Amino acid sequence: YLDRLPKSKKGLQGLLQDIEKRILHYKQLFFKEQNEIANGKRSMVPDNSIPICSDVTKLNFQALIDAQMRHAGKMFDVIMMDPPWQLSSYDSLSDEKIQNMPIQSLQQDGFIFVWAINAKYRVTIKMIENWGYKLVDEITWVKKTVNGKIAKGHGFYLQHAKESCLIGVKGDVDNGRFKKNIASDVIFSERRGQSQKPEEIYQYINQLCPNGNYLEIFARRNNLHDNWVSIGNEL
Amino acid sequence: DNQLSLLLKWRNDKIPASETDNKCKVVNVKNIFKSDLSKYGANLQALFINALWKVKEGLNINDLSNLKIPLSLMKNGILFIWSEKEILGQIVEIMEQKGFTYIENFSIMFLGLNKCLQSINHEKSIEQVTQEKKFVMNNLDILKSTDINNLFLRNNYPYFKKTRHTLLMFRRIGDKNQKLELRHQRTSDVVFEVTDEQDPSKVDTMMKEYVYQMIETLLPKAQFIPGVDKHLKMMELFASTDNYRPGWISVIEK
Amino acid sequence: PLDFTQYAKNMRKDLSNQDICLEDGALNHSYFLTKKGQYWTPLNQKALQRGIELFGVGNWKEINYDEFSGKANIVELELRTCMILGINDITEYYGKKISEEEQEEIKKSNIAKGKKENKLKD
Amino acid sequence: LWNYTLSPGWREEEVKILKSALQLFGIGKWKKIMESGCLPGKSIGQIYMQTQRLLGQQSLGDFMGLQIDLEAVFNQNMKKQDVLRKNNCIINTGDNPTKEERKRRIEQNRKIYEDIENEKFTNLEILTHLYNLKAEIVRRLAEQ
Ligand SMILES: Nc1ncnc2c1ncn2[C@@H]1O[C@H](CSCC[C@H](N)C(=O)O)[C@@H](O)[C@H]1O
Repeated sequence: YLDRLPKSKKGLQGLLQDIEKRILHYKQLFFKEQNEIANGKRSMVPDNSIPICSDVTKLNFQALIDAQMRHAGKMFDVIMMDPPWQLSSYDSLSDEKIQNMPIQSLQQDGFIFVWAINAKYRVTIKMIENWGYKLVDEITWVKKTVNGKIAKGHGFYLQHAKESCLIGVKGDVDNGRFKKNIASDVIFSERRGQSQKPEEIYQYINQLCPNGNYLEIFARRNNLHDNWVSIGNEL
Repeated sequence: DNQLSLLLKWRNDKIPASETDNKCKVVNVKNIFKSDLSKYGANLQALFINALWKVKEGLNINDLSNLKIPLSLMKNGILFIWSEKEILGQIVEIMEQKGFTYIENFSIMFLGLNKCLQSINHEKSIEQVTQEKKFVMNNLDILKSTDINNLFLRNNYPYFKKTRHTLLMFRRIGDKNQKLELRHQRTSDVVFEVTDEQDPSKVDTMMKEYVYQMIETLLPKAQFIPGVDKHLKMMELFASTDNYRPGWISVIEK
Repeated sequence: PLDFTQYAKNMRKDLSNQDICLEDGALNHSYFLTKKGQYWTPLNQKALQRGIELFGVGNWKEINYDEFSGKANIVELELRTCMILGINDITEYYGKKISEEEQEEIKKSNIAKGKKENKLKD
Repeated sequence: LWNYTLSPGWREEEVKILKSALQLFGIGKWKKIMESGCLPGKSIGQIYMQTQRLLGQQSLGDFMGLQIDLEAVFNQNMKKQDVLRKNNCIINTGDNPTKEERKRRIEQNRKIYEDIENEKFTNLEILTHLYNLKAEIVRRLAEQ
């Protein structure tokens, strides 16, 4: 079945005229947009955002820590990652592949946050205790619907309706710039796009360790904030 | 507004003690993490322990490592254990070396009953933790005009503000060609209720009752009325000194 | 280092890709507003200017063959060769090579035809 | 009136394409219909409901895996119009019978018988579809 009209002759050509002026309309709008961007217009990403766009395996963290020492002198303070987990119906995100990356080299004094689903909760614990980190606390986010209901997440053994994140500690976390018992470890917010995360957790972290460089891992264009050295394949 | 009516919908279903008979079995030994439990039941399904960790304290974490669970006690079954935030960690790893595999978790989010009564207006007695929850329950749509996140707990904690409690639930498969019967999706992993700030780790009735109802629904076949069988296929530890729930083989530590 | 802005610029220069941040430039919001996959670095625009120098407006169908821009797309490339000329239609430059612009001055005088947004209507 | 009740917003030409595809392939082989590609923009569920309307019987359990004539089944369903044919569909009296009973039912029934201007897309891809749409229209006028 052809989507277009079978035969209309010039009777369709008149409609063609309509369409073609529509065509010019778009491009002229485009020109305006061009003049709007090539004049010094400021986008949504704020200052002090450092989006390293590179594969985490390809990236050499040694250069990163060298720059850290050269410019600031203190290595990382707060770290996060929400890596692509395993579903069993890329494949190099094997939890072991996530493990062997030397995050322990990237951190000596500060916290960590790792969001993960309950189906990979336990492997997250071994993910965090393996390093000098000690699992101490958890921040959990309860999904919300448009009205204020609870999302009907798929149930394997119970109806999954919340998401979890683990916290760890190595070295000394009382570096002065850290704040304790900042606020509650729960976040109630709507269910945004696929595996998206609440932007208020960055407000939480700003309450936690302000005036210091951060490090989220596996970001998107949404994640970028101020004071956030950030990494991500799609970033 | 808040849609909080649906949040506490199952709490409107209250449904709140069998004597020693073919329906209820009773054990009261001064030791439990040392007493063999396979003699109290075999091939059982539901196995609950009310481990009130607290960092005063009720039970010491390092004690749990000395308890023995044999395959003769249960081939296919589940253990349920409590978790406390000030003692978080050092509990998530003890049980795996006893021979279970992690499957899921359950959790209770406490919505700060004092803040709920404050929003209704605009140390707590047993009455203030039993009837006041009904009081905030029946007028549940008057505070729905407020924000949910406001009324949460603000309890002292080293890293954040402690708000919620947790039920670790662990299933073991031990016998090939044998499985278990489950209802699965009965009660949402998210549930909602208030809890006193004096003992947030502790859970009183109408909430303990909620957990009891959900576990009774998840594992119905584990129960046995006195006529059908005398031996019970599901046992319990650290219950109340006066409650002897039917179906459960209660083991209260005196 | 509490000099957050200078620190950020230094890290961008040290680590960030060239198409992300300039040699000693700001965040370069132009790459942010456009999507990942199609952006117009100075390299891409100078390559398209080279393509214009190759044959100019006309029956020049090798726009994508040369791959002057990064993963050249025929419609996007033909769209982005138009603001330089400043005129919506290119029929008055068909079949000839164009070296420099010399078109903004001869057309901005046409106030009625169009002068806003650095462009003329038809 | 309203013979072979129509789903909202589908052409009758699509209906006859579906009839031909079901006559050639068979009921229940929706994956083969997608493989042929004669019905673009159609899902397996929606084509299933459309088959429900076209057969004249809402329950397709008795018609699974049958290369039967759709119009013949619809006509014989009017032959039994004494039952309430809601949306020109007969509700099967059998409540989801066992696979054996459904299989013998299968045996007995066998024995008896603009577009891209939408989507809120940006200028690039809409123009990408537009220019070759106009090329298609120009060729159509050339052959006319
Ligand atoms: N190995 C990989 N394969 C594919 N996409 C990857 C990836 N690593 C990172 N990404 C990108 O980053 C995402 C993983 S992280 C997703 C959540 C995001 N970090 C947040 O907090 O909002 C992917 O959806 C993709 O956009």
